[PDB]
Amino acid sequence: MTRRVAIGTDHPAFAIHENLILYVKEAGDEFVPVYCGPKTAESVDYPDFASRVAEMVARKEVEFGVLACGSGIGMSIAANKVPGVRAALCHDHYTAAMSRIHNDANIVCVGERTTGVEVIREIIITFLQTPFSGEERHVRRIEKIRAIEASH
Amino acid sequence: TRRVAIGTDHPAFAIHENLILYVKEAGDEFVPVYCGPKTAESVDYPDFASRVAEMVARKEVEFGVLACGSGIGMSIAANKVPGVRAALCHDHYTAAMSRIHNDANIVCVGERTTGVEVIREIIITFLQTPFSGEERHVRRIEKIRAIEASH
Amino acid sequence: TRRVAIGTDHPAFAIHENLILYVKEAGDEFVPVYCGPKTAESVDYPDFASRVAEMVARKEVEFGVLACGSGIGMSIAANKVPGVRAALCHDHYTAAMSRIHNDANIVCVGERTTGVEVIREIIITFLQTPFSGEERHVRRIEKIRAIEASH
Amino acid sequence: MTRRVAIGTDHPAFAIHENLILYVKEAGDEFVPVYCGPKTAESVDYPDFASRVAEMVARKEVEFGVLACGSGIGMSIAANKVPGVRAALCHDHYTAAMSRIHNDANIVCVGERTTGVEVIREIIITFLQTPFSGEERHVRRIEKIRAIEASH
Ligand SMILES: O=C[C@H](O)[C@H](O)[C@H](O)COP(=O)(O)O
Ligand SMILES: O=C[C@H](O)[C@H](O)[C@H](O)COP(=O)(O)O
Ligand SMILES: O=C[C@H](O)[C@H](O)[C@H](O)COP(=O)(O)O
Ligand SMILES: O=C[C@H](O)[C@H](O)[C@H](O)COP(=O)(O)O
Repeated sequence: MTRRVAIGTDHPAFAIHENLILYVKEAGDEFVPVYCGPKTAESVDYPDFASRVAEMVARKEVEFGVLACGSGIGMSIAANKVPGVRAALCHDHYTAAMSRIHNDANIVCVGERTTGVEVIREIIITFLQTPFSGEERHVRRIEKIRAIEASH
Repeated sequence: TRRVAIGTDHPAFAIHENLILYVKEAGDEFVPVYCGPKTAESVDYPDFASRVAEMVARKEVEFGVLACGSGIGMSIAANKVPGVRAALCHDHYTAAMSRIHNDANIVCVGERTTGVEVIREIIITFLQTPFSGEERHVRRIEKIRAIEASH
Repeated sequence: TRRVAIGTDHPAFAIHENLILYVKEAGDEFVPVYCGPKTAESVDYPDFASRVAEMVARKEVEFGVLACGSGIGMSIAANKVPGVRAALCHDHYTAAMSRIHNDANIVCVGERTTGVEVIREIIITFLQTPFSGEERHVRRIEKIRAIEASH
Repeated sequence: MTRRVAIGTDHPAFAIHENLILYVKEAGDEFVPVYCGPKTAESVDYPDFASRVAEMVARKEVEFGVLACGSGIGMSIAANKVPGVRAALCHDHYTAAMSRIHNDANIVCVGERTTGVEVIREIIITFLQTPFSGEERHVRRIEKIRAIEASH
């Protein structure tokens, strides 16, 4: 009954990949990091790593994903291209919490060049720990997102 | 003419006139097309994200501006439309880089999270900042297209 | 009873009732003491920073909340009062750390920069989060006091 | 006719002290970084380094100061304790620009643990490049801060 969390980065965020692994563990003993990012700081293409994590989330191999690039923007765009994925670019505690409470987000995206590591830590912990509210209006809106996916 | 479709849900309705103004402030060539709600009544963000995103995807407008409480819902829903690159921005840097690196065509903002003067800065910066056209960025954007195609 | 003096200038007057509410939301023991403008007309932030800062310095209230356009003016002016440790916060993390590390007694926020729900989070976090009391932080806080004394 | 910019940090921000020096230079050839922070990653007390930079600014030895700690908060508080200093904790381009335009700030404070380095870069460049507006209401308000100092 533990919860798997796939982690991916591109090259700038490779610098903090050990941080990301640690922060997932810090969210609780029930969270198991699955690192899927690169092994060097050599230039790579973020969509490749977004895709790897997003597909795992979509196939339900893991419950959550954590993605980091320079700004988080690339990861959030690429990951959301996978049906079943709800990837939330978060920059603080509030966005991290609300992404779960309102959007039942399954992937958190952060920017290594934009957000300091202790805020990234807080984002990851908050994202993982905060439950989805389950409230009627949110469920309806999430279903509407799914409908958009279905239509394409 | 560079058309900019604008969508909100209910919390961001109170600033929909702001959004129209900020788009215009980016330059005379930027033409706001308001596609959001007509009243303050509660609505569902994906409906308005979808409207704007489809317009961008269809090439009916060049850009979209989406606002909800946090910006998160707008960014998720809009990105579900093939051809859309929706960037949730919270400052000048993210606004600029979404264009320079990601060639983003939709900017998403949170009315409950980001103060209006920063939202103003975000919108203006997003609209005014060109895509770099750099080899690596073009390659990565095409990879995003490939993800869409694979699904 | 833990009293919290509140001050704003004109851009933040629009949310002064929010600020009062957010203080109360932190807990029944938190009592807001509104010391800001009674109207929306232009005022000078240092006048209201001074009023609240002096109350904190005097030990008349435990805490202060100051809001201006960016929070910057409030943070500069309030810190000019000996005994005041005014922290410009823009998120939950800065709100918490201002208390844990700096034992801050005034929180400053920007109405034009930070969305109201984040301002809410900042105020609640600031008031609820205790000072760590750690040796190194105490020492550093004392060095701030010494800077005041040397002037 | 060049413009001297004193730079101080405590220990968490020492890792980016070379960054800070570079970012000041990037603001323009007219800006001269004057590094005054620690020489090592050894734990230090931020008020000591805030004071050194703030005193340089107050005595007019330099025009501007750049201060970095974990959150920027400690630097902001300590530097503002020196009369003649207007130290602005900035977290983005907007606060960086407005601290100059409105507050004629002479010290910019940033958090190494909160703000990513490319945003710190933008903050420093924006802070240094953006002039004070000189507008009547701002001058009056700045004078009122000076009055507060004088009264103590
Ligand atoms: O959104 C994309 C992310 O920010 C990437 O990390 C960034 O574009 C890479 O930039 P560069 O290192 O290739 O210049
Ligand atoms: O991402 C979604 C955006 O934050 C919505 O505006 C929010 O969920 C609306 O919340 P509520 O007004 O229905 O509570
Ligand atoms: O730091 C000062 C705060 O941001 C003030 O609210 C701001 O300067 C007021 O600007 P204006 O309304 O007088 O233009
Ligand atoms: O405001 C003060 C700044 O955030 C300091 O860098 C921080 O308190 C240092 O904390 P520690 O490394 O001593 O735990």
